[PDB]
Amino acid sequence: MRLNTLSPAEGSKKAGKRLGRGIGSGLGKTGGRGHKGQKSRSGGGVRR
Amino acid sequence: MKTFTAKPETVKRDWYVVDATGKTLGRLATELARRLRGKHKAEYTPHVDTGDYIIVLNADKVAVTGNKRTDKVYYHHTGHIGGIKQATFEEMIARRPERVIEIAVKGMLPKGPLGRAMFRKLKVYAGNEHNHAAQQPQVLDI
Amino acid sequence: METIAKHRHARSSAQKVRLVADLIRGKKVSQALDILTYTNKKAAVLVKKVLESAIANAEHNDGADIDDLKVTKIFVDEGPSMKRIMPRAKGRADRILKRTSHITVVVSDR
Amino acid sequence: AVQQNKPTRSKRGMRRSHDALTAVTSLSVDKTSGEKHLRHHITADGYYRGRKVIAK
Amino acid sequence: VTGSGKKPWRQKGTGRARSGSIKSPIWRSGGVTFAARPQDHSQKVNKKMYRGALKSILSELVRQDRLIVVEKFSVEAPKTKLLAQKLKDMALEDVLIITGELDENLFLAARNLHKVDVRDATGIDPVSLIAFDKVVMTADAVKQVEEMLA
RNA sequence: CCCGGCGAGGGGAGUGAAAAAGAACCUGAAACCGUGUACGUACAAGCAGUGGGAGCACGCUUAGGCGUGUGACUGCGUACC
RNA sequence: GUAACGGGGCUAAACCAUGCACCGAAGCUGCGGCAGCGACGCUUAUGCGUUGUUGGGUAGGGGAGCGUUCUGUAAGCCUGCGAAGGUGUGCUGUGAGGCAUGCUGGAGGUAUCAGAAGUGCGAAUGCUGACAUAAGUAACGAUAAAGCGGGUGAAAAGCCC
Repeated sequence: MRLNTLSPAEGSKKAGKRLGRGIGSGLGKTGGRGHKGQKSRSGGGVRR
Repeated sequence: MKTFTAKPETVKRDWYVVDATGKTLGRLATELARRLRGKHKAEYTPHVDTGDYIIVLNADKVAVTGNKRTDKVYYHHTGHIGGIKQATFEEMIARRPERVIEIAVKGMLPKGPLGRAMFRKLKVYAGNEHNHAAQQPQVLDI
Repeated sequence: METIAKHRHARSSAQKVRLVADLIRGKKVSQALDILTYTNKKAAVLVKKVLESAIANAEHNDGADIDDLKVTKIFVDEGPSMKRIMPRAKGRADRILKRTSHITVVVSDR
Repeated sequence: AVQQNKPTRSKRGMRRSHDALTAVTSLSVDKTSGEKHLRHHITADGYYRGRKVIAK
Repeated sequence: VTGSGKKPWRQKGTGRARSGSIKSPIWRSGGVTFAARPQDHSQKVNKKMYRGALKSILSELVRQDRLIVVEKFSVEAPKTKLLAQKLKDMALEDVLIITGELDENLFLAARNLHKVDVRDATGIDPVSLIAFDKVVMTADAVKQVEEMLA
């Protein structure tokens, strides 16, 4: 039990998406937004 | 091991003499091209000239089937606007008979620096006499 | 033993000086001086002074002899460029580069 | 009027292959003064063909 | 970013990329697309979760023999030399001392000792228990910790 | 001290652990521009590489037919977003 | 510009029928290796004995990782017997990478396990700086005009007389 021997429970610290960071990541070049359209724009999307 | 590759500095080339009298132009050219490239040698290498020197005699007496003697046309462009010039098989034979065999073989040889080198090993003569006796060419019944 | 003389920040483009430098590369100092004397180029005046300085350095700092010295190595390197403004037509401004060069001459008794 | 592609350093050197200067083949020597000079030109001391042309 | 809102150059006509502000994040000397702000990084810890962690930590310390229990721990005078000598006698170098009532004399003596810390029973924290190699608690200190943790 | 125009700029000497720390001064990358050396290149056509591959140079190390550089010739091959 | 077999050429090297060979792909098989998903030995705190089968991929979804800066671990560890950075070489992993070491450099660097992000650039007629290209090319700003002697000077078509 030391400050450099404690670990979190498995599956409790998922990393998190990082868009637009290369081909390998699978979320580059529009980062999951698809292509042209209202939904692809910054701040785009229709109201409730 | 690695597959054998012929060395241009140690490749053996022989000299042959072929009589073209009465031979079909195309069927004679294929054998000449085959031997000039060296395809008949077990040491054949695509990037090396392993062929043999061949002397062709009586080029003016080469034969062509059908009406090709008067119907076959050799086209060439001089690079000027008119440019396009033509000559029939009979006209070529009368003017420069050696070009008939030379043109036929050249087309059948590979295109590029190597193919040009292979063509240099072909010696075509219109007459029945050649001045290459020093090379001791061997009669080739092709 | 080889002696070095340098003229740094010379007011001439390296390309212009390199033309003269190629003339005397590998030549004997006596022959090189004659070539530079009768070359009608501004770089010739600059290169000759550097070559003469190298000859003087060999004597004083190395005790060499003219008869055996020759231009073993010589090269010109681009120096810092001075930026200037050249007014052009219709109010446009153009950038002028006043290029300089570093002239290096090496003389050895080899 | 202007290039569509940037010419290479190789092309630049190829064009400059004819820019090399030519050095004087040799310098004449005055018969009497003995100093070197351009052929058919007077010497720096005012001599030419050993005649001592005006040197003031 | 300090500067004017004027458009650096007209939208069309020049051969330059369109610009609208000298403070654009794309530009040098102005930007930071998502500039940070002061923020509070504190997290909530459930009372039971915090107490449960302390109980687990204390259980590990006794399991690893890192918890020392003594009837009492004090120094005659507020002198670091006396405290250092006492720790040497008990063979302790990096120690956290917990007492029922934090004596002024002991507190002063341990202030200059880098590897020695003195706390009251109510001043214990999870990090300190794990960080220090040894934990020394008096008999009274054990009592208060027991009631606090329950 | 020496070359130079009582220049600029250098070469010595000296200081310093270091002057390739010399004030255009810590470290000193890339584009870009040069000198030297090895090899290739003036009858050969194209995204300039890739697969095959001779020759040359060099290094081996207990001939060991290996490594490195170059790349005649040859199959295939029309950049990226 | 042959320009209506890709070409050479072909009277079969064309066409029809029949037959037997061979060439021919990243298809199939062989040999070695990696990974995903299934069932079987309740084996096993599970790797396999094995065992089948799968593995082109845009938008997009899911899973697992590398490295960078910073905080704890760290008043620890490495370091003037040479840190970071720079530049080579060798080795190494499926990859992002890692390890060692020569030279340069001359003072900082940081394991492990966790934590937090201004965390990764070739493109946006992106922004700043530097440096190329065209090129030693255009041009040297009114076609009112210069020539010579002497002087000074390291050097005079341009300065002085």
